Amino acid sequence: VTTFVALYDYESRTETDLSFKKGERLQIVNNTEGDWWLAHSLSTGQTGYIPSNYVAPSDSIQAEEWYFGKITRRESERLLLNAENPRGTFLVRESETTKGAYCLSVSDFDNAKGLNVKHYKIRKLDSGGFYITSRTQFNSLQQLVAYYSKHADGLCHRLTTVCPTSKPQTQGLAKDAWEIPRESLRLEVKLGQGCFGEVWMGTWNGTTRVAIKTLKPGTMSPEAFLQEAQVMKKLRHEKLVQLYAVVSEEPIYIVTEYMSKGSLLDFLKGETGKYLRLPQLVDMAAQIASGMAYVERMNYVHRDLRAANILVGENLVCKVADFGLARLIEDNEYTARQGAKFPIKWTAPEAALYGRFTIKSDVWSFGILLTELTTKGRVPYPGMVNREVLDQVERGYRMPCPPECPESLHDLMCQCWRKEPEERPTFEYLQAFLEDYFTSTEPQYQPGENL
Ligand SMILES: C=CC(=O)N(C1CC1)[C@@H](C(=O)NC1CCCC1)c1cc(F)cc(F)c1
Repeated sequence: VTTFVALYDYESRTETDLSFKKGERLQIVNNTEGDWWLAHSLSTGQTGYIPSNYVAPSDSIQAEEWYFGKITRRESERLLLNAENPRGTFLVRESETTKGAYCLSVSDFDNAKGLNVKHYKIRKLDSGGFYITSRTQFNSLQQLVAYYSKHADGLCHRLTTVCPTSKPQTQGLAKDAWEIPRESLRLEVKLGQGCFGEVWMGTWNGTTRVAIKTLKPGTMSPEAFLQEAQVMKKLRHEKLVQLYAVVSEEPIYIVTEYMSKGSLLDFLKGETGKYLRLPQLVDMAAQIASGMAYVERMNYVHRDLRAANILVGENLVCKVADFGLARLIEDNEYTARQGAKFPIKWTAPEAALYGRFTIKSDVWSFGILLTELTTKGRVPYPGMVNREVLDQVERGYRMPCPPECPESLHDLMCQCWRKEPEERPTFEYLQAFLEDYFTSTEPQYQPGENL
């Protein structure tokens, strides 16, 4: 057995789990898998279950504050470019492209490019040591990071601030927490009204901040929902709002990861919103596409993808919410894809006409969402009304490229609107197309040739 070190405070919720503060020494049995592990605190003496993502071995590279694991290139830039981060804010991560190399990412400022991240490959020596340039080597990553925190010696900037992060969200409210009773949940601020319920900020067991969706009675069966949520429960992805739990007594409450800065449509309208440029819009659309790509890999269907059901967080993280919920609603109008409650303008016509909701109808929607993203939230088909959008779409019509949308993107929307589902692109493609939309020249990594 290995002592692990805590990387974040975790305020004990239930009986059976453990409170600990960042730094505590915890004892666990090596070969454990799963999301919740059994720990004995050699610090506190207390014992319980802990979320496995909140610890790392003692004295291993992972243990360090600045070590961000196998986070992605595109997402490290998200965290580093936070505008409160001084120059020299850094992190260390695993390289996505060179088998076992690590990579040091560092914020800098440049007259041409503004504030930008510079990525340095760190290769491991025959000695187990580490080097950014052959000229300057160490026996460990920690020595390396120490040294460049004192002089840039080649680096764009001396390392100053460990990259600031947030506590990850655990995977579940605690071990064995799926269905919970109303009284564990406290509704504090109500956040908005839907067509079939409300959305709330709240707290579970007086500790964890949660979102709480409350369903209007008669909307779905609590039976149908629960059997559905055995599926949703399994969809874990960093761009899907995580489904924590549920109260299966009418009225259904659905407990979800709190998203701090609200719906995407809201956020696009209104300030912090009126001034985003395309490369951040396109980075948002790529985040949604990575969420939907996982949905795609899991043979699932969202059924109401659009900006109103994307939530936004810190640093413009975007996440897909309320997936596969819309199927279970019983409102004989809505289910007919009729009425004031049905997003006809985002609905692929085969869904509108034949209930044929599939991952490809979700690709249609995604194309509409791209117009929402390039208009800062303007309604789609602006001159039309809903009652008329079906005929017009079945008769061949499509949206002209919004003013101020690069035609390369608009032609992507047009693949999303191709008449025959099976010739619309996949989400894998939509994801790769957008994480690579802007092509610079060679400086992928800084050449450590000699610095
Ligand atoms: C009528 C417009 C609307 O807001 N919808 C309707 C589907 C269009 C909301 C909705 O009512 N949400 C309420 C239930 C819990 C919180 C508030 C909705 C969005 C989805 F992504 C999936 C759903 F199943 C439902």
